[PDB]
Amino acid sequence: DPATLAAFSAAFRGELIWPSDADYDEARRIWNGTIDRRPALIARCTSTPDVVAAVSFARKSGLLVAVRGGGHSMAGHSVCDGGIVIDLSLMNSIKVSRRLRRARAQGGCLLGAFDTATQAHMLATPAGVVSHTGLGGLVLGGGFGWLSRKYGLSIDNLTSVEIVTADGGVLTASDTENPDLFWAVRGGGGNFGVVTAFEFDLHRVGPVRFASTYYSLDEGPQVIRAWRDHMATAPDELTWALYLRLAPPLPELPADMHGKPVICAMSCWIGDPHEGERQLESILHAGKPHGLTKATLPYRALQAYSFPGAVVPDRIYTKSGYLNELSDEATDTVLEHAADIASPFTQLELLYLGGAVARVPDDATAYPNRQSPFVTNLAAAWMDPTEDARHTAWAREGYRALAGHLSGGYVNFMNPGEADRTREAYGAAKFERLQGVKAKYDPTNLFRLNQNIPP
Ligand SMILES: Cc1cc2nc3c(=O)[nH]c(=O)nc-3n(C[C@H](O)[C@H](O)[C@H](O)COP(=O)(O)OP(=O)(O)OC[C@H]3O[C@@H](n4cnc5c(N)ncnc54)[C@H](O)[C@@H]3O)c2cc1C
Ligand SMILES: [Xe]
Ligand SMILES: [Xe]
Repeated sequence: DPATLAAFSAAFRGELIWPSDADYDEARRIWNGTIDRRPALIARCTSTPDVVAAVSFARKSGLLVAVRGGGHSMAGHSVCDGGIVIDLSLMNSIKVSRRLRRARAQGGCLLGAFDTATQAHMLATPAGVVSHTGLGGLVLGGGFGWLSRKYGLSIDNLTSVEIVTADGGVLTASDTENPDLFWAVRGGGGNFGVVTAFEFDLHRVGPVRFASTYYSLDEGPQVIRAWRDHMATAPDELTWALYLRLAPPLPELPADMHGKPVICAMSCWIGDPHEGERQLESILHAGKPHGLTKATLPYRALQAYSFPGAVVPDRIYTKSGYLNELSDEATDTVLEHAADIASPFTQLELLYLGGAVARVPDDATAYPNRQSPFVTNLAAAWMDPTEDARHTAWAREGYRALAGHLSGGYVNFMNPGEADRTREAYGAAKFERLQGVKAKYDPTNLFRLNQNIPP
């Protein structure tokens, strides 16, 4: 409708992307290549008022609203067929202060712009481990990475935000301003509106001692048992994750391990590197290590490596849950399952959290499952679309195969088929509180391309 559209055009100064344009096919592609959808309109916003006009417009037109930060939605939420995509990719600007250890990021930041900005002052705050992830979706659902055991979730360092709500108002939210929303936005998702600015606290982070190695799959049981019990008792400073995968063809690996299923191990000591050297060495021989790399890295460097691969995978499928305890039978399963991995980029990942995260009260934020120390992520990944059924199937026979030991799911790991699963991840009780807040700030469920919260 022209009256509605012309008003939008006048107030908006960000590039427009229409269904026809030469850049349409690229603008609508997201990282998750299995989602192939065609929106009515793509708005690459370049400022806060840009976003406001776009929020109202979609509402007055009855356009379904998709919000996209870095496009990594494993569930494919940041693109739609037949509606509007609010792309904040252009809002990528960042303010720092050495003298205030504070940063202000627009809602479309990629991690690597952010980490770059803070490490300019030898500063950092926890975020994910792969740098081109969008800051937006990551934080909205919670957000962890290397510093999380020491310093908590990204949301655990979040102070204020600027957010555009469905009714087109602009609000600041913090612990003292609309704390109901600030509570809800720390973990609920984009259900409540579009974050245009984020406020954090910053910590000083110098060179960190880091190690990755490749243990033979024969030694899988003892390493994980060692891994799980030791991490039960590991310093907050120690972070140690496991990636089970086909062995990369690296010259550091013996040819007889190339292309064979191995266990990788990535670890680091957030702290003095001298203490680190001692501590990592003590756990590196949980089994016989191969393709051993040790370095002292600026934290920026810790984020960049994730992850070495010569091909970027087009098609992905993920299945994730939490565990309170990993039994021996659980250990045998995953180990049992691994041998079946048949594509070079799919990983069954095993992360151990707790630390600063578990010392935070379960109801203190919208992030549920703090008390669950374990995360497992079954990440099918491949290229050839026709092969979809073979890999896609594997991860389920896995969550499904391993689906008891589990209690929940991380919202930022839901795949495109898990929209109904929104209730077990958050748990019941929390969700009732969330629905009250959504009903106050988004009574109409305008924002439904997320792990959706009905009003
Ligand atoms: C390869 C990979 C690695 C990852 N590693 C980690 C990790 O180490 N730690 C971790 O915690 N998570 C991790 N994640 C999860 C990550 O949070 C999700 O991929 C998430 O979808 C990425 O956010 P995004 O804004 O880039 O994606 P989007 O799809 O654009 O965002 C996902 C959801 O958030 C909404 N949203 C996004 N930005 C905004 C905004 N500014 N305002 C309002 N709503 C918004 C979207 O509409 C959608 O509802 C990883 C994901 C991938 C794919
Ligand atoms: Xe700031
Ligand atoms: Xe992944």
